[PDB]
Amino acid sequence: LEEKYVAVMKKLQFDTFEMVSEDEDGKLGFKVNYHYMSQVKNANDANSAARARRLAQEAVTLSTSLPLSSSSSVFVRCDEERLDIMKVLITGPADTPYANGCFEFDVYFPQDYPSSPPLVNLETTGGHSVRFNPNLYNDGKVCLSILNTWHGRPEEKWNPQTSSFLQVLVSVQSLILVAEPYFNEPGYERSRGTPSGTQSSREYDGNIRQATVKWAMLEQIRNPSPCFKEVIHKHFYLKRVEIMAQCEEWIADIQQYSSDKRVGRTMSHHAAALKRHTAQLREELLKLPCP
Amino acid sequence: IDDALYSRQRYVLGDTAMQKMAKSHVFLSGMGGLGLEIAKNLVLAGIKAVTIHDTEKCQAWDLGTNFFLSEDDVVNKRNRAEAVLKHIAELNPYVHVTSSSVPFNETTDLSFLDKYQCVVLTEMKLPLQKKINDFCRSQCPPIKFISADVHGIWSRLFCDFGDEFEVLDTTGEEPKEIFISNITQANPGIVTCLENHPHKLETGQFLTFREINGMTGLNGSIQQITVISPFSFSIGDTTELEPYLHGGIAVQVKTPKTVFFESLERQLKHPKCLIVDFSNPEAPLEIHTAMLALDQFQEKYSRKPNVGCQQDSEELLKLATSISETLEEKPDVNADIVHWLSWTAQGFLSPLAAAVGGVASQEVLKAVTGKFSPLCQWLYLEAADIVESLGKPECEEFLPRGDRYDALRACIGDTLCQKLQNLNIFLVGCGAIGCEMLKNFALLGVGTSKEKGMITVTDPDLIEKSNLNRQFLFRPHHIQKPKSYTAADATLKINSQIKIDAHLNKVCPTTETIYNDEFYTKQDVIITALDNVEARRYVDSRCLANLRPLLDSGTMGTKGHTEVIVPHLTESYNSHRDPPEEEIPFSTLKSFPAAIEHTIQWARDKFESSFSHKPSLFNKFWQTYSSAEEVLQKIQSGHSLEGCFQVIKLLSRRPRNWSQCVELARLKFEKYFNHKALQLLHCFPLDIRLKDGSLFWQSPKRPPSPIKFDLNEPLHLSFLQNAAKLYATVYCIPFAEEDLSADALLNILSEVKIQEFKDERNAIFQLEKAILSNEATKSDLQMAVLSFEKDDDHNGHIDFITAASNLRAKMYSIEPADRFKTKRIAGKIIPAIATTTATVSGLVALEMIKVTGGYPFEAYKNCFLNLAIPIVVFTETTEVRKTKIRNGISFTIWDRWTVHGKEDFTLLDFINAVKEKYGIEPTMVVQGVKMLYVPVMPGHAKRLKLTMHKLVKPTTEKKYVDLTVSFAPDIDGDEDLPGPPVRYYFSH
Ligand SMILES: O=P(O)(O)O[C@H]1[C@H](OP(=O)(O)O)[C@@H](OP(=O)(O)O)[C@H](OP(=O)(O)O)[C@@H](OP(=O)(O)O)[C@H]1OP(=O)(O)O
Ligand SMILES: Nc1ncnc2c1ncn2[C@@H]1O[C@H](COP(=O)(O)OP(=O)(O)OP(=O)(O)O)[C@@H](O)[C@H]1O
Repeated sequence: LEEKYVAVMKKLQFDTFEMVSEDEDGKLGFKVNYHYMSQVKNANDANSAARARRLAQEAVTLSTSLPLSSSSSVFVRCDEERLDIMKVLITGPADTPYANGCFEFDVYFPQDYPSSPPLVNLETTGGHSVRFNPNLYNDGKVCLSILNTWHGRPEEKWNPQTSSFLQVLVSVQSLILVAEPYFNEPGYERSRGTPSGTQSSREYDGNIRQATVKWAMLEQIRNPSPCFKEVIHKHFYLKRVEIMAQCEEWIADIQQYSSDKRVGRTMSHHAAALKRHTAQLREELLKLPCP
Repeated sequence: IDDALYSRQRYVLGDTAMQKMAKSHVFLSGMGGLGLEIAKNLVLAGIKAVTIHDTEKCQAWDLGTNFFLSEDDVVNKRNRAEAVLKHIAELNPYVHVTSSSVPFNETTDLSFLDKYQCVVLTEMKLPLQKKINDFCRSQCPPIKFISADVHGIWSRLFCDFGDEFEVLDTTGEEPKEIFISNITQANPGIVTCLENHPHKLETGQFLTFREINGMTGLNGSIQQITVISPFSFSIGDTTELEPYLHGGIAVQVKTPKTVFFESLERQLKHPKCLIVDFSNPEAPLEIHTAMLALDQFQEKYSRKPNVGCQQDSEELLKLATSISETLEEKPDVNADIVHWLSWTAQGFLSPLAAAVGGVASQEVLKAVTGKFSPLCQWLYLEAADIVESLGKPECEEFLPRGDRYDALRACIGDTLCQKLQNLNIFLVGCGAIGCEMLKNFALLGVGTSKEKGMITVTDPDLIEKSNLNRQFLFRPHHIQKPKSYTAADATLKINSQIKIDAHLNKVCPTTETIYNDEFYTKQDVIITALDNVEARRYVDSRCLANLRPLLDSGTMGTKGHTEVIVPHLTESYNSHRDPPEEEIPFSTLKSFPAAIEHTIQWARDKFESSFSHKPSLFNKFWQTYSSAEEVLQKIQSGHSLEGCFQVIKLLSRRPRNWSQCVELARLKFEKYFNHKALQLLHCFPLDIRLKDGSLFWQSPKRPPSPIKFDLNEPLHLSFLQNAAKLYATVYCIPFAEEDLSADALLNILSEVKIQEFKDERNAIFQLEKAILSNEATKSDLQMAVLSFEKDDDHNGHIDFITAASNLRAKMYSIEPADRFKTKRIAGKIIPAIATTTATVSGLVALEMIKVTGGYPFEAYKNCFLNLAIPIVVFTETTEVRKTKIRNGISFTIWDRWTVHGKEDFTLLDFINAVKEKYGIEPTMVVQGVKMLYVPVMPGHAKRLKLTMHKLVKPTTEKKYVDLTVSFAPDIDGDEDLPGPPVRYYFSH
C-alpha cells in the first residue's frame, strides 16, 4: 500500500497554479484567499533582482528534494507568473496527535530576500479558535528561531549565505509536529515523568486530537482550497481504512481516563466531541467519489 | 513650553536645556552673510533676547550675500542692522529682537557688555578682538567669546569659554542597561554579564546597581569599573558581602566634566586646531599661518590684496614666511595656499558661510546651556578643491561686472557662473533641507538664465504647525497649504529672475507615467531630501537607468551625512545594502515585557487591532452579504463563512448608549489588567524550576501582579475616559462633555458588576436573538474606522496609549513614562534641529558645484559629522568595482546591453542574438518580478516558440522593456552568475 501511495503522489509534489490575474489597469485580482494581500499590493517595487536569481536556484532543489513518504509528505504550489507567492500543505506524521492531518501555510517573500527570511502564516486555525501547538499561536503566527531576527545566537538566525527554504520546511515538519507537543513549552520539561505531567499531557493530547479531527479532515473535505483540491481528494481516498482505525483507537483510548476526578469532565467532553465529529466524518468518507 | 512649536527640539536639547535657554541675552556684531545666518539660526532656536549691531550701510554689493535686503533698501541707504530688524522678528514672535549702532573702537567703553552672556564677533579687526576677548574672560562670571570670519573660500572659527568651563553631559547618548549574571566574592570582585549582549563598556565609567538578591550591600551603590573581557569587568572588594544569588541590573551614570581654555592672544602662537581631513593632518597649521599673514597685511596696507597683482602675492608670501618661523612648532609654508588666498581675498562663498553659521550657532547653544562638549579650540573649513581643478585661469575672468553676482564671480570665475545659470535640476522633497537648498539656489542664481534653466520641486504634504520651527520659508498664516507652492512663492521674493516649476505629486512607482525617461534625460542633477529609505532606493534605481548624477543627504538629531554619486565613477546607493535591526521577539512583546518600549509597542498594537482592523473586517463582511437573515440561512445549511465567529461576536456585544460604552470600557480594563496576570500565574507558578534548577521567573523575565481598579487614581480615571470616548466614536454613539465628569462615571458604575475569573450553536442563537430584536438594520451594519493621528491634541489617541502603557508597566513593576516620551516612541518621531540641516545643506551646495564642473574623481568628497562631540570627517567616495563572469568579460553597475528585435521575434531568437553578440548564453529571463522563462518549472519548455510581443504584454507608449538574465556557472551546483540588465527594443 505504501509503495502505491508513494508512486501516485510523487507526480504532485511540485506544480504551478493561477492565483493572480492582472487587468488592463495593472490592478491585481486574487482568485484565492491569501493572507498577505496588503503587502503584495503595496510593494510593487521592481528594484529587486537578486531575489529572482535566488528563487530560480531554489526551484531546482524544490522540484526533487521534497520529503515524500507514507508517514509524511510536503506539497508546494506557486503562481503561474509571480515568484513571491507560494502555498504549502503538510501532512502530519504518524504516531502523533496530528496524524494524517492536512495543514495549509502561506509563504511570502519580501523584496530584500534573501537578506531577510520569508514570512510564513498558518491558515488551518479554524477561525482562530484553536491553538494547535505552543509554537503555533491561534492567530496564525508561526514562530521559529530561523525565521526570527534578534539577538539570540549567531548560529540561530537567518543566515543569508547558508539558510534555505527547504531547511525551513524540514525544520517545521520535524520540530513542530512531534509525539508529545505538551512538553515543547520550556518550564514543563522539569515535571517530565511525574503523574501530574502525564495527566496534563493526556488532557492536551485529547484536546489536540479532537481539534485536528474537526478542522483538519472534515472541513478540508467539505471545503477544499482550489489549489490543493486534487491532492486532498487523492490523499483521503487512499487512506480511509487507516483513518477509521486510528479514529476508533483514539475514541477507545480517551475513555480510559473518564473515571478520573481531576480531568474526568474534560476527558468526557473531549470524547463526546470526538464521537460527534467521527459520526459525520464517516458519512463524508463513505460518499467520497473515486478520483 | 508650547510643545506644538518645540516638539522636535526638546528631544534633542532636553527640558533643563530649554529652561536655561530662556533668560539669556546674546550680543551679535557684524551683519554680513555669516552674521545673518547666525542670527537666523539663533532666533529659530528660541533664545529670549537677541541684540544685533552694525554700523555700515547697505550697498549694491551686499545684495549677493543677504537674502533679506531689497533694491529699495539700497536706494534709501538704510543702516544694515535696521533694514533686517522687521523681517527677522517675523521668524519667531516669542523672541525679543533689538538693534544697536554704537561705534566700536579702541576707546569705546566695554562696560555695557556685562549685561549679555555670550558675544559673537564677525568682520572685525584683530586688535579689537584681542582687547574684547581680554575684557570678557576677566568677568565674574566670565562671558563667553566666539569669533568667526569668511574670506573667499577660507573660514576661521574660534572659541573661548573662560579659564574653566563645566559640561553636564559629555556625549548626550542615553545610558544603556545590562543584566548581571554572576558576581564573585573576591578582591577585586568580578562581575559576569549575561549570555551574549556584551556590556560595550570602557574602563573609568561609573555604574549603579539595583534589585540584587543576596548581595544587598551593592544595591544603590556607585562603583568605578575596569573592563577585563567583552562580557565582564571588575569592581572593588566584595569579600565582606553575602554570596550572590541571582538577578541584578546595572545602568551607566553620567558625570560632569571640566575643560580648560586659553586667551586669544596666547592661542595665536600654537593653536590647538581640529583635524577634519586625515589625508593632510598638517593643513590647519598652514591655513592658520596664511590667515594670520593676511590679517597682518590688511593692517599694514589698510586694504585687501588685489587679484592678479603678483607683487601683492609676493608681499603676502614674505609675510607668511616671516610669521611661520615665529610659531612654536615651526611648520612649513604652503605656497599654493598663499597664492590662492591672495587670488580670492575679496570674494565670498555663500554655502561655506551657511555651514560655518550652522556650526557657530551650535557652539552658542553649547555655551549658553552647557549641554554638550564645546569645541577646543579652532576650526578651519575650506573648499580649495573647487579651484584646484581650474588650472591657471586668467585674471580678467574674475573681475567684477556690476551685478548681484560679483561676489560669486570673484570667487569661482565667470565661466563656471555661466554654466551654473543654465542648470536644469530636479529636487525631491521639500522638508527642512529643501528650504535651505532653495535659499542656496536663489543666492547662487541657479537656473536664472532666460534661454535655459528650470527647477522642479515636488511634495505632496501640507504645512503643519510644528514644521515652522525648522523651515524658515513658512509663516503661521500658511498652515494647511501646499509646501511646494509656498516655497516657490517665498523663493521668488529673494530673486526675481528665478524660474521655478512646482508640483504636488509624490515620487512613487504609480506616478512613473509622468516622470518618464525623457524627463530624467532632460534633467542634469537630482537632489534628494527624503526621510525614508524606500523612496531613496527607488529614486536611486531610477537615476541609475539614465546615467544622471545623484546627491543624497540626511540628518538625525546632531548627526548628518552626505553622499555623492557620479556616473561611471562611483558606486550607487544600493551598493551599500545596510544591516537590519533587532525586532522584539513575539514572546517578549506579548507576555514577558522587560522595558517601557515593550509596553508602549503593545499598547500601540492593541489600539490598532481594536480600532482599525476589526472595523474594517466588520464592514467588509457585512458588505459581502446583503442581509443578516441570508447569513443565518447559509449558516443553518452548513455553509462555511470566513471569520463568521468574530463578526457575530462583535455584533452580539454591540453597545447601544453611553452607559453601555462605559461598562464596556470597564470590562476591557478588567480583562486587560486583572485576568491576564492571574492566568499567567496559574499557568506558571512562581516557584517552578527548569531542568538545571534555576527559577523560571528569572531575569530578564519579571513576574506580574494584578491591579485593583479604583476611580480615585488619576491614571485609572484617564484610561476609563479615553476608552469610553474612543468606543463611543467607533460605534457612533452621541455623547456630551459633561458625561466625562468623575461624578457621572461614579453614578454609572454604581450598578455594574464584575464577573469572576476562572460554539456554532451559541453563535446561531445570538444571531437569531439579534434578528428577532430588529437589531440587524442597515445602520447597525456600519462601523466607523479610526486612524492614528499623533499631532491631534483632542482625539485622545496619545492619552489612551500612554494610560494603557503606564498601567501595563505598573502591572509588571516597571518605571512609567511621561506623555512626551510615549508620543515620541509610538510615533517614531525623528528629532531634528536647524543647525545640522543648515550645515548639510551648505555641504551639498558645495558638492553640486564640483558635480556641475565635471571635475575628475579625486575632487569629490563625502562627509560624516556629529556636532555633539564635535567631529567632522571627509573621505573620498567609494570607487566603482569591476565584476567579471566568464571568458574575461566584465561589467560595472552602469552597463546595459541592448537587443534590437522586430514583430515576429521569438524567445529563441532573443537567446541566440544575445549569445552571438556577447558570447554567452543566458539561462533565465525575468521581467522585474514577473518571470518569462525558467527551464526548471513545468510548461516553460514550449515557451521557446512564442512571439516576444505576446510574451511581454507591453504598453503602447513604451518602445522597449528591461529584462534581467543569468548565466550557467562553470561548475555545477553553484549559484548562477548574475549579469547586467538587458534592454529589448520591439522594432527599429
Ligand atoms: O484581538 P487581539 O488584539 O489579538 O486581542 C485578543 C482578544 O482580546 P480583546 O478583544 O479584548 O482585544 C481576545 O478576546 P476575543 O476578542 O477573541 O474574545 C483575547 O482572548 P480571551 O478573551 O480568551 O482572553 C486574547 O487574549 P488571549 O490570547 O490571552 O486569549 C487577546 O489577545 P492579546 O490581548 O494578547 O492581543
Ligand atoms: N515619496 C515622496 N515623494 C515626495 N515627497 C516625499 C516623499 N517621501 C517623503 N517626502 C517629503 O519629504 C519631506 C520630509 O520633510 P522632513 O524630514 O522635514 O519632515 P516631515 O515629513 O515634514 O515631518 P516630520 O518632521 O514631522 O517628520 C516631507 O515634506 C514629505 O512630503
